Order: sequence, then structure tokens, then C-alpha cells
Amino acid sequence: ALANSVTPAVSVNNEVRTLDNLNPDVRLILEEITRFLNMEKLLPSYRHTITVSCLRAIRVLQKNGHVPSDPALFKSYAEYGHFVDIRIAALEAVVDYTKVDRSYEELQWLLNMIQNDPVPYVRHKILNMLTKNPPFTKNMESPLCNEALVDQLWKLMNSGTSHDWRLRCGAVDLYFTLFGLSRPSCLP
Amino acid sequence: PHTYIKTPTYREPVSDYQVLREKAASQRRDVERALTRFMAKTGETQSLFKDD
Repeated sequence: ALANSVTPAVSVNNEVRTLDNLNPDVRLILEEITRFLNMEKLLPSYRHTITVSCLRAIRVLQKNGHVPSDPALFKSYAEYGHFVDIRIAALEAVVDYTKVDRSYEELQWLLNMIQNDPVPYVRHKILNMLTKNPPFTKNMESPLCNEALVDQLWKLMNSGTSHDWRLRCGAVDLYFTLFGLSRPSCLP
Repeated sequence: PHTYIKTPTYREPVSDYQVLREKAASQRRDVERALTRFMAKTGETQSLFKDD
């Protein structure tokens, strides 16, 4: 409910979002989610439901112009040793970031995590979230439509996902969502 | 009356639900803020802002 109340901020001349030019409304929300996340670090919930809700709310505040658009927090919560709900919430935030900020290195981070993660459910979920919220569609001109990305995703369909039967269908779905049924257009 | 009259007297009791809710709420908020600042200062810490 605190995350639902966040309206987009009135940035002037692309002003850098710092602590002093914060909204007086959003400072209370940010204090509350900081208190909740830190108290979850000491007294945890049943399935880290407050971690998932606070990561989702920090992504809501980053989607508007309130918190700086930095994926390092979600990249630290998406490591292997965390609970799987925290991991998929953080990876959902990283997928949303690499859709909005057109990040090349975050997409390479996600594709590397698809290739070598210990939990195969997390790999399937990353391919699923990158299909649902794709970094670009076939209609879009994006900076991320190289021949290098077409070769990486074709290598991920062909080899690489050969051991799961669910990662390979997810890679086929991702290639269909990104490049369509015909020849990838952004290619010689 | 002062020559021989004595009545005990007590302190003013605060039986008000509003101020009791306010006292318990503010004391709980202050002790949890003090606890979390003490535990963040004497351990590894993160920060939403640069060097915060």
C-alpha cells in the first residue's frame, strides 16, 4: 500500500536525485521501508514476505524519479545464498531495470545467470521474467539488437540449455519474443 | 484543620487511553530505533546513499 501511493516525481532539468531534493512524502515512505527491511534482517518473517515487499517498493521508488536508478542492491539480493523468493523478487527488479535503462551489462549479467546458476528453477524463472517483460520487442529499435546478442541467444537455444528441456523452451520463447519467427532483422 | 486533621493524598494518575497509546507507541519506536542504530553501527553496514 505504501508502494501504491508513489506518483512520479517532478524532476527539473534532469536534476540528479539526491537526498536533499527528495519529496517530503517519499522521505516518510523511504524511512518506513528502511525500518522494515532492516528489522527483517534481525527478526525475519515467514518467507521473507517483507523483504519481497520492500524490494518491490524500492523498485517502485526507482521507477519514478525518487531513488537513483542503481541495480546494485537488487544484484546483491539475487546472489545464491538467499531465499528463493528474495532471489526472484530481486531478479524481477533487475529485469525491469534492464528494460527501462537499456543496460547491456545487466542483460549480460542475466544471461550469464541463466547459463550457470545452481538452482534450475531460478534459471527458468529468469527466462520467464525476461519473456514477460522483454528488454526490447521485435518492433523496437534498441541499442541491444546486435549480431552478438542474436548469436548468444541462438547459442543458448542450440547448446547451453541442452540439459533441462524447460530452459530450452524458455530460450525459444525468449528468441520468439525478441526477434520473431523470421530472420532476426538487426543482422547482415 | 491543620491543628488535628490529616488525609493521605496520592499522585495524579494518568488513566487516559489516548496518552497511554501515545506513550507505548513512542517508547516502542524509540527502543527499536536505538536497537537498530546500535546494531548497524557495531557491524557491517550498507547505505542507500554514498557514505551514509
